[PDB]
Amino acid sequence: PEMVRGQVFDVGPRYTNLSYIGEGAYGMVCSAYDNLNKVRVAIKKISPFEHQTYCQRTLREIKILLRFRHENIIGINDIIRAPTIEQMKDVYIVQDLMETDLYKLLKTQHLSNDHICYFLYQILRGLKYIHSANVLHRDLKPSNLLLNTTCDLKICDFGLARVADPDHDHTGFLTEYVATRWYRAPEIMLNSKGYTKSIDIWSVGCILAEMLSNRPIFPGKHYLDQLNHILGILGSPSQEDLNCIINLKARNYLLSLPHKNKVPWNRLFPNADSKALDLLDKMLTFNPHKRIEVEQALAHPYLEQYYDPSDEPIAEAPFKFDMELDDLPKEKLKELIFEETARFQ
Ligand SMILES: COCCN1C(=O)c2cc(-c3nc(Nc4ccnn4C)ncc3C)[nH]c2C[C@H]1C
Repeated sequence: PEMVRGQVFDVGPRYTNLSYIGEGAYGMVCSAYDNLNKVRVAIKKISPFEHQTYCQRTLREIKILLRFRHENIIGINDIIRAPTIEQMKDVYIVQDLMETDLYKLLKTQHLSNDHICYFLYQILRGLKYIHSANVLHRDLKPSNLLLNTTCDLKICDFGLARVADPDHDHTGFLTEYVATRWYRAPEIMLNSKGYTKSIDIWSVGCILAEMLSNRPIFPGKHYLDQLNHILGILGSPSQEDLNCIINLKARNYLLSLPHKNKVPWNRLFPNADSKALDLLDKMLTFNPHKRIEVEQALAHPYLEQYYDPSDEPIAEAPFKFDMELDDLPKEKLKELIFEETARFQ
């Protein structure tokens, strides 16, 4: 029963020589050797059974990754668990090991324009597939963009992923959110639950900007501070953009603010490619309806080098409706997780 950093991993014997990777609220990631395929891999221990929300996240994640099959998206090789619902205390996801993530990379390395262009392509390529399955990742960030030595990119961490529900997007002003702050679309703060594809595009824009200068573009310190950062660069939203925000609290807040001028991208990123900045402008659009879509982003002159519609696959079977796990209790969600994982026993 090998243990890592005070956490015990019941994964043997197939997996040996464990090494720590990352720690999550209700999970932990480590590396290990797989004696049945003769290479080291990534193993994620998930202990979501004490909380209901975690059980929900876990079920959605497993279900999505199981269906998904794409070069730029992390898959599941195996799942380790107790043979009975009773003895199941943890769930272990086995996945391909990647050398590093973009977050770790941006901390220490300057990226060449060639690297930025290629990374962005693979992110959009993966995202095209995700969105084609009517799925929103909802938490894209450098830390869940994994890379290897040959600069291949894989998307991971589908904990907050959900089936898109555009019709049920509307919400009040300042409604709480779970996704990482720095990468939250401005609409989250004003009128959106983040149930539309456009929010993933905002995140990719923030990542592109971060790739450009190695610093987050909108590092807010709290819910509202995030909005101010965005507005401090994007400038005051126009009359047309305000007309799409009908809830009064949000609109009256924006109208209460002093006029702020747009900060020109070329001023923020003086070394950047001008086509890259043109695309960055389209991804980072205040109005979600005017925001560039993933397939449009791929066809952008900045990515002309890798653009190929034929080699940008889409999902064979899209997800129909979001699972009704909101009302489900821990115990029953323990049962569905058990069943979804039966195939690997
Ligand atoms: C605890 O759950 C929280 C969510 N979460 C994961 O799901 C997850 C999966 C990996 C992973 N990481 C590597 N490699 C990697 C990255 C950095 N360093 N090295 C070695 N390879 C393969 C995988 C699948 N990393 C994480 C950390 C966070 C984002």
